[PDB]
Amino acid sequence: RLKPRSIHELSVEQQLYYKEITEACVGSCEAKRAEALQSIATDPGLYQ
Amino acid sequence: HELSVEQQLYYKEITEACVGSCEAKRAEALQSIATDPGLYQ
Amino acid sequence: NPADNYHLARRRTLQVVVSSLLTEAGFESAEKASVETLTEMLQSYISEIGRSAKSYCEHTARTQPTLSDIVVTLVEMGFNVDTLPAYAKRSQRMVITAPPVTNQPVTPKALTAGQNRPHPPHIPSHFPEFPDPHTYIKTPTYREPVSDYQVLREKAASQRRDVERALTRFMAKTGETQSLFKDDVSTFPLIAARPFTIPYLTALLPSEL
Amino acid sequence: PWYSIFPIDNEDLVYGRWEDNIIWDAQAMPRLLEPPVLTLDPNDENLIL
Repeated sequence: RLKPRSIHELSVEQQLYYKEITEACVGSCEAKRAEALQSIATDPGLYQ
Repeated sequence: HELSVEQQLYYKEITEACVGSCEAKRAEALQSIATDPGLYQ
Repeated sequence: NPADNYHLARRRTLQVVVSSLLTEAGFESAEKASVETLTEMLQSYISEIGRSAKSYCEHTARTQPTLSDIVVTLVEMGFNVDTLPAYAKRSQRMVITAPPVTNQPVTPKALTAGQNRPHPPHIPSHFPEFPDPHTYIKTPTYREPVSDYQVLREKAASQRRDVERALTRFMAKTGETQSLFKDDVSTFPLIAARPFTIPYLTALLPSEL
Repeated sequence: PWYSIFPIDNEDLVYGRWEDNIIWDAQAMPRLLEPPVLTLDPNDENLIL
């Protein structure tokens, strides 16, 4: 008996979004930071 | 999935060393469990 | 609250107008109920030339009222219109400022720019675009599988070597031990020989069958 | 991201109510417990199969 291969609780669009927002929030470019900061400030689905 | 005879024997000796026949074999079994590298599986 | 400010921006402008008209050759420090009375008669007066001069022009098949529709509207309210050029040229005449605008910034939003997805052919292009993936897109995801024969051979080999080393060190430490060299129990311990009572039986017989 | 950079967590620990296997009173135990079969989860690496 093998338990089923589980899936991460984030989608790959959500995981890609997390990667883009974190790589923008380390501030290589300032306009990228500022949008990523506004995206953090008003994304409704940023829970989970 | 099934334990190979090596680790089946290791499981048997380590579990029966911690049932209470003597204290020295128990201390060496607990010092085996605490300080071995490959006890996964 | 911008909901009641739709009405209170223009009714509290009419309160400054009555407060500016009761000061011109007149009062200071009026009663409170006497100001909300007079600014209620002022709003009801502008709303009555609104409804009646529109009615007098639309009776004459027109849509916007001229001067001849208001000088008949004010006659039907008993105004004596001829005294109005003398009232307009006062030296006490004052101007009350218009109310402020809620959207002072006008355009203060950086916004959030996200585009994904197109339109199915029953939705034309002028409807808003479909939103991003996080809003409604879910795919399961799994852990990275290591199907490599080299690292699987290495893992099985090292685990077998480590478990047999652990087993032989445990059995040499908890029994009689030998040492090829001098007083050597920590490094290279040998399980001591045991003359058994089952010789050929432990040699020749197979154990896995 | 082809694969997650965070290892898939134990779904049983993260989600299951393992608290229901705690035995608060031996005599008066609310849920009758059953023998557990070995399940050999393959999500864990370091296991050949």
